[PDB]
Amino acid sequence: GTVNWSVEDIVKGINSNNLESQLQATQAARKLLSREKQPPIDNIIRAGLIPKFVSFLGKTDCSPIQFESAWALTNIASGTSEQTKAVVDGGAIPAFISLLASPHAHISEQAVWALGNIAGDGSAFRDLVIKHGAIDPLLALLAVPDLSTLACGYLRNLTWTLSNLCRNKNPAPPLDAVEQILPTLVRLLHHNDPEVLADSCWAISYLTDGPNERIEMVVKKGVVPQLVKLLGATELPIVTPALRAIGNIVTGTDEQTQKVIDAGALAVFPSLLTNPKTNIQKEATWTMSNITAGRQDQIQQVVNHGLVPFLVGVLSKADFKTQKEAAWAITNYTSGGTVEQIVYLVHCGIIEPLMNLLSAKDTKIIQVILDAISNIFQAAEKLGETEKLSIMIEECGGLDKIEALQRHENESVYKASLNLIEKYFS
Amino acid sequence: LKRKRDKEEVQRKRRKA
Repeated sequence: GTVNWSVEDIVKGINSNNLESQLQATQAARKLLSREKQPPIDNIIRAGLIPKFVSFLGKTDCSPIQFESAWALTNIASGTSEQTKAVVDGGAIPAFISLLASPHAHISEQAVWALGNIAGDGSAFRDLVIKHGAIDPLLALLAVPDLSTLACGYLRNLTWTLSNLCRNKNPAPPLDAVEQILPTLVRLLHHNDPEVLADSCWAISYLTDGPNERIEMVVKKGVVPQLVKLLGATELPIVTPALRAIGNIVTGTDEQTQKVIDAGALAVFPSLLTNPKTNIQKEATWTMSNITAGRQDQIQQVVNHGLVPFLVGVLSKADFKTQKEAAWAITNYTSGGTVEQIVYLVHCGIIEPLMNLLSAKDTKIIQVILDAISNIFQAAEKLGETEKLSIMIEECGGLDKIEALQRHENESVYKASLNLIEKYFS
Repeated sequence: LKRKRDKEEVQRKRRKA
């Protein structure tokens, strides 16, 4: 019937003066654009069909052609930026926003999806969707006493589209749009559907990826406990955005960071720092490095939760990028920590794996490790045990590594190594 | 010292199958 039409036949049907012929041709276009292999998006664009599809969005008396054209345009807009731009350039944004209020749920849903693809292109189209007024009608679809009364797929698409309105930087979404969206988003973050939770978490991760004022807007809504609960979820697609969001929040102020600690986040990090997914381990170690850059009482809570042995483990064995985050966590710890916290780090076995990382062909980590070594030596100096540390570094083969760093191709690396071997190993 | 930062294989945009 409408399966596997040629673009030429689609054009012929859409150019008829016959709404039903246009309907079958639009469905045939939709099916072409919905096939799994290589949808002919560019051929459909070059055929000049986008303006007609956009006009079909307005045919209230033929809801089927509204649906079919919304779907066709959704999938054109799923393509490259040039292809999305063709849909926008055809006037699709206001037509899709008007379909959000359609009495037909499948049509409103298709318009939700289309606007998500447009917004997902990047900041400009995101902001253009916002300027055309998409937020009010989108949130009105979710203004129900219980989200569970909405169709699962409808709710997931609404959540994914809202997430794209939260996504991307340079610029971040308009502050007023974020504030308008957040109460609904927090409600989605408590919904029981794993895909809704994942995309809600992603939205929160995007909103917290920025200056402390953006972080504060989110934290003020009280989402941190729910993020920490989701941080302990079994579904990796939920842990990943929940961890990203928690990680973003701890890049903010000590108060914002303390909110994460008080919600119980640190109790989940034994699992996160040993998580078999490398990206989780990395992001968790990155989050830890930003926590160990906090207050001494925050470092202390890291100690109290038993996480220093987990940092020693990551430093001892992990993907190199995770190990680099762990090196940063140690340098931050030793720069801000008390002497008692720093010695505790040594008793946990940090020296050997830290020295072993000096044999890496990466200059940044080398400088980070040398800074940590210096901080630990300064702590030992304050205790008079400087020599004992020197021995330990020598026994593990570290002295040789620092001596070799003298002959490195970086000034700070050479100068740092020379200063250590002169101040402590002479 | 804080350091800041449905067809499948899809996150930014979604093609409806």
